[PDB]
Amino acid sequence: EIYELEKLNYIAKVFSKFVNNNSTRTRIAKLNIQQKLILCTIIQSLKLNSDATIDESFDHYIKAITKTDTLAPLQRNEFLEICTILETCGLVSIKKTKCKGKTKRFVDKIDVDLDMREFYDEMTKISILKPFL
Amino acid sequence: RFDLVYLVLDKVDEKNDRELAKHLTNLYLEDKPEHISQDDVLPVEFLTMYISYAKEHIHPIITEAAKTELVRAYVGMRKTRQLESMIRLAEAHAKMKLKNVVELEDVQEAVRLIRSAIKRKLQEDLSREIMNVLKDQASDSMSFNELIKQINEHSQDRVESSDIQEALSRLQQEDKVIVLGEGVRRS
Repeated sequence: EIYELEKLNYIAKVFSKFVNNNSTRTRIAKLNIQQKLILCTIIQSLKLNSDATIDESFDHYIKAITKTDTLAPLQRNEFLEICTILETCGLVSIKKTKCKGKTKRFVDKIDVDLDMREFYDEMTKISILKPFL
Repeated sequence: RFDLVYLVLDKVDEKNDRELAKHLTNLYLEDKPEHISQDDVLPVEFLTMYISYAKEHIHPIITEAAKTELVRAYVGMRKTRQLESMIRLAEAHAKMKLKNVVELEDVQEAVRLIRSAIKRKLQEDLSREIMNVLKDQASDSMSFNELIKQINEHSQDRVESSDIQEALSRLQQEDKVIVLGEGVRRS
């Protein structure tokens, strides 16, 4: 019907839907240079391999941005919207995981589909994240 | 034995240093400060005359009536040099405002004074580890290297080898632990 719509061609059409953002279209997701900064900020918080909250990420985001003054520290509410820009492209997923203090209480743990090998290529082209590593 | 210490730390923030910069440029607003007289400020020549009259005309006595509030002000720092400093502080409080007898309210502020004038994890882990590598060394010395190694060895609280160097220096200099050799580390 594609040759009716235009009045293994399609398997070629369907696999590029799935393979990309890690090799090429990562920078498509982060046209904002701060979105590049906030993406490395998540991985620096992943050293403490814990329930990666949006606050503990915001903790490491402030305490690094006071050391290197690349930008002003932004809001948590801004930090809410910017990580959702990272979300809709399909890079990082957010789930409401478990903490069992009072009830089944839902803090948000993130997870990234990128590796440091596919990170280090796209950051050496920008020496402004080079203070942050 | 020092009578009065002063924490004159800045601790920079907003809505403070802005007034600091504004007051430093407010006399740069005009070329001459002729407008310094319309405020609650005594002149220097009246101030030194009042101070010279009060220093040579008033011999205040510290009565027994201010006994009860002094005892409890001492035990809060105890829970004799501080007591000797605060009685001179209270008699200087009595020296001002033309008073010959000391009063009960005058020591309150004095203590507030010495309480507002003065307002561990690191070294603890440090020693902890030192002890450890000692133990595991059959008590032999911990190395600079192994120290730095186990100490950055934990991602959590980031002990930078420089910070490491510093705190180490502290304990050793604090005489808690001994380190020798420029190129090596001793527990």
